[PDB]
Amino acid sequence: DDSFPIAGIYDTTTDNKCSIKTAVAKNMLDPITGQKLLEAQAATGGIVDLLSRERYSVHKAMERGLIENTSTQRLLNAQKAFTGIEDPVTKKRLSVGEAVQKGWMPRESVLPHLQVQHLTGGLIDPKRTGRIPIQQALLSGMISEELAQLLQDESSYEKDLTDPISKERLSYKEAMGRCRKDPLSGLLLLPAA
Repeated sequence: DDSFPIAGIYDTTTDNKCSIKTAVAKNMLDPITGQKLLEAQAATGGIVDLLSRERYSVHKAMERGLIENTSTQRLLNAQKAFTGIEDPVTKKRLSVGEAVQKGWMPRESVLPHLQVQHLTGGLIDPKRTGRIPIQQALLSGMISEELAQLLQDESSYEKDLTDPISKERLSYKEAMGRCRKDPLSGLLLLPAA
């Protein structure tokens, strides 16, 4: 819905929603999984505020207490997948898929973010609404053949998240599947105790 990422956590013990930040702090969600969920938010348009559905840049999120100080640095990297970057030579704005091809960023750093973009409707073209399908991205040279193939093969995505309920290792796609929608906000919440 609305091409949003996983937004927050569903506290199964109290039947209440809570933020990723609160869940990590209360030991309801493992810290690494929490950080990756926040990266996915940065990479798709901003950190989600559960109370309003608004989304915020990393800096604005920290100032509003939506994230911890210790997350800010790594979240800025993920945020580039949304904003794109400026080419140091040509000064043009590049998507991160183009940055990889131009040698400015390593493929390994960028793939997870393109994966989350794909799973929420398609690749992001910086400064534009409307997601780009993988095949269109490939034909335009926005991504390489290898990145396209990796993005297409959803069943093979890395299982680097831990389901707080089952303790199973899940991919981002599987994690999305475990989510409920919040009755108030409509946003995706991952259950945790």
